[PDB]
Amino acid sequence: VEYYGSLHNWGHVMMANITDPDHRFQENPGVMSDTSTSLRDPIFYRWHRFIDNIFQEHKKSFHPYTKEELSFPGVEVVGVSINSKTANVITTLIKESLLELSHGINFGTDQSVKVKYHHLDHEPFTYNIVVENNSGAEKHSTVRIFLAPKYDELNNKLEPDEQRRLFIELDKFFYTLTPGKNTIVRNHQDSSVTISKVRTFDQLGAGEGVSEDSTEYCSCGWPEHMLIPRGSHKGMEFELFVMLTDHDEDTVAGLSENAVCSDAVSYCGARDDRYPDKKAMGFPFDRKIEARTAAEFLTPNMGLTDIKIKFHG
Amino acid sequence: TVADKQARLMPLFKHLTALTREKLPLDQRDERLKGVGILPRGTLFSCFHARHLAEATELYVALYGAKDFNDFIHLCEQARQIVNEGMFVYAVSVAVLHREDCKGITVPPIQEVFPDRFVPAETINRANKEASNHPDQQSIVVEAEETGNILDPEYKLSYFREDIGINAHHWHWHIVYPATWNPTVMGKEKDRKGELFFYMHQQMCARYDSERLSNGLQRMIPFHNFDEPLEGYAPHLTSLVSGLQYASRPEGYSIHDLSDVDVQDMVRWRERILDAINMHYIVDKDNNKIPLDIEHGTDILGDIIESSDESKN
Repeated sequence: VEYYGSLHNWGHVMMANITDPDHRFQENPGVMSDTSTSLRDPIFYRWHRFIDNIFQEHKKSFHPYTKEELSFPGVEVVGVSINSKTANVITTLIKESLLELSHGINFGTDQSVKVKYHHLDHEPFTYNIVVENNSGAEKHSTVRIFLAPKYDELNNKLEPDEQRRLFIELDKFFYTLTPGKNTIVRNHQDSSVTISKVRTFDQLGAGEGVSEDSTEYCSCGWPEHMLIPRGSHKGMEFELFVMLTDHDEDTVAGLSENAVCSDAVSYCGARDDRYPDKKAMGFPFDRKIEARTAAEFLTPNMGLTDIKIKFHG
Repeated sequence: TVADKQARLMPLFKHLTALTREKLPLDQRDERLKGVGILPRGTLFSCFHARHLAEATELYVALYGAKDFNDFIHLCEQARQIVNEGMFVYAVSVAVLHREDCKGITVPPIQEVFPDRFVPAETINRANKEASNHPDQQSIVVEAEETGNILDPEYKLSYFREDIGINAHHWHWHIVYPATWNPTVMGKEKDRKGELFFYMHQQMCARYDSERLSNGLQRMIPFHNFDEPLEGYAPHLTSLVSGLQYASRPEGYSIHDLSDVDVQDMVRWRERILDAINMHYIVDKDNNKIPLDIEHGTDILGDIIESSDESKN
């Protein structure tokens, strides 16, 4: 603690009281001070990228991944398709929502005071992955799905090294494949990254049965509306990456609980449990990629499908 | 007697400047000083600078080495003629303090030896002037207090900063604990000199702060940043020995590298020291680590910071 200090945290503090470092003027800190508010300030990203860089240097020291590490033999990914209103296109729009103030601020006479706000949202979609299981026996695979932008700030260039920073995790799940051709369908709603639902103090006033675990309960998980980027009206092109890995390798053995807060494992982890995936978080993206193009990187158990995200004004 | 010994040493030091004129026709004559013979007489002697300290140390050693008191007087007599006077006073005082022949030999009061350092130039040249103006045995008295517009509130502190006793003490303290002190040569060691270095200076600062508060001024702030410009101060001190005076400094210019050292190096040394404090150990020359023990730690740090000859590295 004393040698290394606490760089990240101090960064928030320093930025937060930039206005009155000395404390003379007696002013409250900015949004950077609070975990609830900090994301709103654009500075947050600048600082976090800085810290991310630190991690990246470490990652850089590690050697790259061989075909051996990546590949899952006998399994071949034939194709992926995303089903929506229009195939391979996801539509995003703005939706109005209301928040009830009454629990937080003194209501007085009023039954409820609600504030209406708008947020980004997207149409529901599903993925269909065709996989060929060459082996004689049934295999178990972890399907990993990521999304990365096709376009750069110059022109269209799928340079996998750069892509590593950009790739966002859509979903991670376990599936069993029989021999022969298999089609695995997964719905966006199921996404491991997102929180399925946060119960309002009102719902909680009654008593439901998602089960009963805690601060993470409905709270944590990334928000569902947020699952994909906004895209543009034109329909921005994004690479859709699906990779299948050997589950036997990926899972850890141990003895933990009943079905608990695991919906949101990708970012949240599991309650009182070890992180369910052996692979480094962000794999295969975490280490440096030698290839000029992403396509070159692909092994047989990987696949890229280009889809479009189009925003609706 | 020892008091007769006083009466000789005091006129040894009385009027330093004019006892120069080396008056030894061949430079080689004092092989005793062939190692030194670098800093001329008129030049100002720096208590801080390493090269100056080295010469001073060399001088003291000769004085310590002196077989007997008589021998001590002799080398001193003759050495004074050739070495810079400031260095000489420094070396002799150290010798008088430590060397067993000298108990009950006080030194000539520093203020009295160099009145010009204690009093302002105006009362130096007024007094000198009165001496010349009218020759007469009669005594001359000059009141140093002056009359002037007192623009800077720092002036209020002058009673403390300018005090004759304080300055004298500081001179003496460095003499009792010289930075150059080599315990092997002397054989004796100064107990906890590093810690004392820390304590004495800390007290001076602490006492200073009490003055500011008494004044209604805020506590002094540390000169943490090398970049910041310094406040100016004009001493109004002359050095009679020559025409020269201590150069004044006005405010408002950032820090400049000297041929001897660059500011960047200073910053380095600080980060170095901070690290050591942090990991709780310092590295010796041997590349061994010594712990900053509770008992030992301040002392070790003091030697390194000052730094003394004692510094582990």
